[PDB]
Amino acid sequence: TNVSVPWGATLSNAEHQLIFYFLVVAALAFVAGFIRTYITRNEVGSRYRTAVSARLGMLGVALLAYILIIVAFLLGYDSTAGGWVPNDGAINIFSTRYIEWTVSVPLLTIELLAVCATLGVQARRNTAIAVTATGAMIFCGFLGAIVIDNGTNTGAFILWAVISCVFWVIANVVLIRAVRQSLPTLTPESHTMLKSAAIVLLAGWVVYPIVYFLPLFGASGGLTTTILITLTVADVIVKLGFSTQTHRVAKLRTAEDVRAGDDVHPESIWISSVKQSDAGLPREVYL
Amino acid sequence: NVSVPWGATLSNAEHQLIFYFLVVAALAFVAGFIRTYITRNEVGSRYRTAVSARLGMLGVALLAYILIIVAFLLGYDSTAGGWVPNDGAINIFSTRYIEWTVSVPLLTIELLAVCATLGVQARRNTAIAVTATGAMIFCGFLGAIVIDNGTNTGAFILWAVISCVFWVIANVVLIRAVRQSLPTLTPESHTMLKSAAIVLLAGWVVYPIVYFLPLFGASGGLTTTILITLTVADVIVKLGFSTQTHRVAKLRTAEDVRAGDDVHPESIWISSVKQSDAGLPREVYLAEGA
Amino acid sequence: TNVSVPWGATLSNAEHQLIFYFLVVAALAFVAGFIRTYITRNEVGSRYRTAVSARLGMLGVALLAYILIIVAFLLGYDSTAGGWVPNDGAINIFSTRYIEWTVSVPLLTIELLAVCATLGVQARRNTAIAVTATGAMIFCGFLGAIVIDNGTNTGAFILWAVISCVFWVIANVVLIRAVRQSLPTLTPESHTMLKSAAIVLLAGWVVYPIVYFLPLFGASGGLTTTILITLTVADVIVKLGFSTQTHRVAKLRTAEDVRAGDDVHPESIWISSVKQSDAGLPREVYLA
Amino acid sequence: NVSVPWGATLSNAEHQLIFYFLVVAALAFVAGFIRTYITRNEVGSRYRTAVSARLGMLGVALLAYILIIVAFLLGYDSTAGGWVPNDGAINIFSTRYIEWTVSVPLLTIELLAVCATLGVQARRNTAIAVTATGAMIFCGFLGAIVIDNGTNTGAFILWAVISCVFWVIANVVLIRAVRQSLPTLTPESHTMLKSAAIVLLAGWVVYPIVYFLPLFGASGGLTTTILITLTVADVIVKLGFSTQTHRVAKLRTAEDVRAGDDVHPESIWISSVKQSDAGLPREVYL
Amino acid sequence: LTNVSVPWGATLSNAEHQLIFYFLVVAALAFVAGFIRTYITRNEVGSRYRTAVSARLGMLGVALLAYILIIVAFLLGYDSTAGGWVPNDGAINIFSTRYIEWTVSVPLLTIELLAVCATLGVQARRNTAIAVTATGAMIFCGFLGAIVIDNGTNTGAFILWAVISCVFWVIANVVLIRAVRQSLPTLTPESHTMLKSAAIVLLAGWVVYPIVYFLPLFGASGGLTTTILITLTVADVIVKLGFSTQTHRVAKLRTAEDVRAGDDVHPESIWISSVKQSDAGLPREVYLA
Ligand SMILES: *C/C=C(C)/C=C/C=C(C)/C=C/C1=C(C)CCCC1(C)C
Ligand SMILES: *C/C=C(C)/C=C/C=C(C)/C=C/C1=C(C)CCCC1(C)C
Ligand SMILES: *C/C=C(C)/C=C/C=C(C)/C=C/C1=C(C)CCCC1(C)C
Ligand SMILES: *C/C=C(C)/C=C/C=C(C)/C=C/C1=C(C)CCCC1(C)C
Ligand SMILES: *C/C=C(C)/C=C/C=C(C)/C=C/C1=C(C)CCCC1(C)C
Ligand SMILES: CCCCCCCC/C=C/CCCCCCCC(=O)O
Repeated sequence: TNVSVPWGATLSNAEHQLIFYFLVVAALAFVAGFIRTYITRNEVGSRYRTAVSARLGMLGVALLAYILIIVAFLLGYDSTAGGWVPNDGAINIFSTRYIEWTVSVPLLTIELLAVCATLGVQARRNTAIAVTATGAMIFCGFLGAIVIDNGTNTGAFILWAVISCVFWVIANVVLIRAVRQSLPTLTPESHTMLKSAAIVLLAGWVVYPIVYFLPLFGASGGLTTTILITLTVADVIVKLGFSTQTHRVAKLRTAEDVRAGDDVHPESIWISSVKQSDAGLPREVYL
Repeated sequence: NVSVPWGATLSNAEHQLIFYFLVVAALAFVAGFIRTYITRNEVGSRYRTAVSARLGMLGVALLAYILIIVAFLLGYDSTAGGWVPNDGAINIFSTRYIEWTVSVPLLTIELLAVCATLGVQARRNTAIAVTATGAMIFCGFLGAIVIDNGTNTGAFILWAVISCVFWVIANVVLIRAVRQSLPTLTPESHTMLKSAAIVLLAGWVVYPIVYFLPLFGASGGLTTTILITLTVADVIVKLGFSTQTHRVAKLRTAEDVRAGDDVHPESIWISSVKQSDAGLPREVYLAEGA
Repeated sequence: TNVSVPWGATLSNAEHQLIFYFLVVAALAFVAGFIRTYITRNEVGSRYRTAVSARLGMLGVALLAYILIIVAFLLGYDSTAGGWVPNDGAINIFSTRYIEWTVSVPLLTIELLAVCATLGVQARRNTAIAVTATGAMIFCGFLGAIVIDNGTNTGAFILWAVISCVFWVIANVVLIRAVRQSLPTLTPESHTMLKSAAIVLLAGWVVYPIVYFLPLFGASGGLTTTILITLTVADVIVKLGFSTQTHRVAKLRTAEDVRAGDDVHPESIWISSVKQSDAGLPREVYLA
Repeated sequence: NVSVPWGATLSNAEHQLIFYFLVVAALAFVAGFIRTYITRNEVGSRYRTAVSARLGMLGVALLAYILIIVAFLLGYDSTAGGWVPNDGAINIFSTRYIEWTVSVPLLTIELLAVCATLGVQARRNTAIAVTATGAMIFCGFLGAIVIDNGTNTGAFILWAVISCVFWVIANVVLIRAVRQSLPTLTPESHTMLKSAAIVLLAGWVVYPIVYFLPLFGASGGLTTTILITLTVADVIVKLGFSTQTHRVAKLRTAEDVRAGDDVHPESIWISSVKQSDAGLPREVYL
Repeated sequence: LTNVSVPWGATLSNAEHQLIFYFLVVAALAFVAGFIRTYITRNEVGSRYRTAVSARLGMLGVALLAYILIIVAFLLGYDSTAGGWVPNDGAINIFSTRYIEWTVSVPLLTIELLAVCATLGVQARRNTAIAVTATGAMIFCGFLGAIVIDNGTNTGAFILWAVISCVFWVIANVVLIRAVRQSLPTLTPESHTMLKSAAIVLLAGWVVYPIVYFLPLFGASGGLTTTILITLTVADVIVKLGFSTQTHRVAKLRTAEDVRAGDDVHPESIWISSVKQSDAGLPREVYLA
């Protein structure tokens, strides 16, 4: 064995206060995000609405997931005057985060594929692979770090992390391919944003496998604090960073369709205070 | 005697797996509910019953699963690498029946809504399908839970059979109503409705099979299997089926627009392929007003 | 006889499981109903919107009320070797249901009067009487069965049940009159629906006074279970049954107004997959 | 010297009555909130402040009453002697002040919104009415609750008077603003605004009266009366008044449509009598 | 030395405990009323100035929820005794939770002001990024000083990080003031006035917080602790609701102007204090291939 489970380390008051701070700040950030996303939903044509429903879906999940993580944290440690001593439920703080990823991540794939130019079967096939891939990716990490021998077995810990990375690559490929195919068919302005969005998501993803392995280099209140806070900052930045990008895309693509006279939008579309499309109504129709 | 699944002690691995799938399910339903709500106006007023049913069922499922999760947390007491069932452990199974009682009937309504059945033939079908599926569940509940704390092997098997009676009645009514619609629909609609019907009616089989596993003994592993399988079943069927009936309603809505039977204020898309164009109703005067 | 309070009877596990089942199934049924009602709100012209706001209002109340009933139930009984033994809070299970009716019923009256053709003072007067009548009707039953001598006094129990029935009749009259007056001025199709809706509500109402008196024929876990479950089935059927009807009415009346060119509706109106009206916009207007 | 009402032990009959009215109130507000939300677009953009205020106040009232109910359930312990007050029994009365503090000012705004007040005269009135009613409540809170656990008969009466000062200031500001509007309104609008104003300003009297009952002694019966009366008062005033200001906004909206001052995308009705017809704005080119 | 007297160490009278709760809950309810008003009046503003609305609703939602936590922390923070209300371990959380609130609520306040400002392209996106991270850091610093470091007893860190905080504070004030002073020229007289007003309410009020931060240095007392808690609550409510109402009035004026200038169209008439600003208009109907 080399695995020092992070829910074994006792926390100082400073650490316990910092973790809670970032946890709740995260939850509230997601509430603010969810609200913003909901209110700005009709800034996007019916064609790119899957991007919106996915974004709102994932923010809703993240929000609720983080409430559980917060609850688990509050019931996971006991104050002893010698610090905060982990109880049996301390593992749930890490357990709950996997639950989050299991649902939140697949929605992130769907959101990216939605702003991609994939059509018909090529689109539905990609989604199916990306979803099941990312789903499996998380579920594997869960088996290694949590489920199997209370996450103490160094064999399984490393084994399933690798099995996970297999699925990870499958995902990266499917997404990168689907993006690389779209960029040509898009305008210069759209091209740039989709590339940006794809990077923010696929780039950030790297942080997680790195943090997964830190428990191998030992155990400590400081390490455990780092693991918890990093993943929180990671979750917030990726989810809100990426989401904002795919939105800006959907709007650009919507505005383009309006300008190209492919469709009409009942309100004017703006980006950084620069008008993109004008408000228009459909023709009145006789039966 | 019947080996009740809420008698079996769970390992930490098992307790962790059950919770994982339970909460993942609940959150999947949150995501589904939100998606369904946001995409509600992609469907004509004619097929709105399909939407209200889908949102209704996802809302119920969501809340039901919160109860199941709570029951699970209060159903077992930790014992140094093991979780020992308490008196409330039965409620984990009890609560799932409560879910089905409401969630399933809504699934029937949702399918019949996208079907072409018209007038009283339609309203009669719904009435039978609903009461049938309602009774189907309530029966299984009496057998597995209510009667002699679900230990009586007689009642357990008896009411499971009475249940299966109602089950068939439902399958018939639905299959008939679908087989009648498919002819009068287009090729593209025809395919989807058939698909949706299969996902629902096919998946249904899993449940009676899982109901009887308690007869082949009791074990942490079995109990875990029963709980997880039903969760995966619930999620796949409800979200799998729901997505299908939606794609139908949109196709049927787009068709009505193209056929010039109605108008829709936004363009309708499926897999990024345009189906209908946005149109407004003609501006009209009044024969008499203020 | 003599009054055997139903919150005195000990429940078997089978009974305790059945009550909870129906209670929660009810609550969820109301969630589904509330959602459906909300989504289908704009299927009705501004003229008949009072019908919708009332229906959604009552479903919202019912939903929340039943959450309280469920809470009361969970805190009302303690598990023992002898089954589920009533504690002091067991009375609240019955107490809470009265609270529900007090609000949910008056909304049911308003909902029916909304789809009625009553105009001006005749309309506002009817509502005022029906509401206060049904309100008093419930509050009376509450005094008899719960408030007065912890609902053990057989005198008050029967007395106030009668005072209640007085208000009950006043309501039935006001509603029946208001309906019978509308039916003439309505179309054949509307006429039929309003009659149907009125029956479902006014007919079902009978179940409640009947169940009120069962505590006189003794007390048992079986009886208590019957009282609780019957009232739940009653609540669900009446509220959802009736509600669906008044909706079908409002839509028909809305579609008619559109066809008669009296008003316009921005979407096509359907009933059992049969189109009733077509989508229309108002004429664009130039301002002085 | 003052017989605090949270000192009195309650019978079962009393405890059951209080809870009944408390929850019935909360549910009445749920029904009201829902109605208000659904009927929000029956009013022109001009009188929307009336709607946002009404929905705001119903939302507050609803939540406030949930707290009052919770406080009630945690305020008394069942014994051989009935329901005996614990330390938290005061919170039942405490929580109601919290409600008024927010719910009342919104009631002022709602009335001023359907008034014809324009520019500074409007913004000034609101500012005074809000701070006036806010202070009015906060004063009563100091007297009855905060100062010496509301036992000091001096402060109890003192701050009740300071309160009444603010009370009058409010009545004046509102009455003035209404009396100025009634001339510029139609006969039908004139009547409604007067009605609404009475329901609010009239009902207000009940509260100061109930505030002083604790001086004529303490008793389960009195405490029950105080609690139930305030509940009936809250419900009647809030949704009685609210229904009126709504009927006003619709009339004023319909009038603007008929006068060709504005357009409304749906037909407006009152007691089944059509007021305005549905109309769209003219299409605009650029 | 340890001259910092933690406010969560002071025992509270019944009068004080009652006052704190009163203002806490009144605040929460004020935010509920605000959130509702904001949501209902969302479509009084053109798509161009929607970021102003989403930010305001976002911040009111956060404030609302944050205050629920503060209230819960308060109820679990003190135990009633013969000697009044005695602080327990969790009493610090009452102050801890308020920092959490500010961390999110404040940055949204910056975004809301920048949204009604005329900043365009990168100059706009850059300003927001600085203002957000600046205000974020500003709060997080105060948190380290008053709470995290040596349970907020270390007078060194307390004063040190308060200064580091004030650095970020100024950076924010500058970015916002600059962005406002640049907009005022390109705006009308009526808009100019409102934006200036809104900016004052926010930037002016901000001063109260650093002042209250340092009161723990003058000693400790139930009365002081009560003052700290109540003041911050009144501050939060006034700033958030005061400022928010103003930025709204701006967005509407700017929306109405665009309509009158024939730059855009709005489907309903826009009013301010019962004075019409724009008339309802529809976009031209369009036929497609
Ligand atoms: C918003 C939440 C996000 C983006 C979470 C992402 C998580 C991962 C990309 C996790 C990947 C992992 C591996 C590829 C190996 C080790 C185990 C995981 C699950 C951490
Ligand atoms: C989303 C939830 C669904 C589709 C649940 C379905 C449940 C059934 C089809 C249950 C059927 C049963 C029988 C026919 C026999 C044994 C008892 C039941 C209730 C499991
Ligand atoms: C949805 C809930 C409904 C329709 C409840 C109805 C309740 C009644 C009609 C009750 C009537 C009663 C009497 C006329 C006499 C006995 C006491 C009552 C309250 C049960
Ligand atoms: C919906 C709630 C309402 C209208 C509450 C109104 C409360 C008052 C008008 C209270 C006034 C008081 C005085 C003028 C003197 C005594 C103390 C008060 C606060 C009861
Ligand atoms: C609605 C909430 C608001 C506006 C909160 C504002 C808080 C501040 C401006 C805090 C500033 C501080 C300093 C500049 C120094 C001391 C520490 C702080 C965080 C109180
Ligand atoms: C809208 C804010 C809700 C806050 C969450 C509180 C959850 C439930 C608690 C209710 C409070 C109990 C009754 C009042 C006690 C106040 C004690 C005091 O006087 O300080």
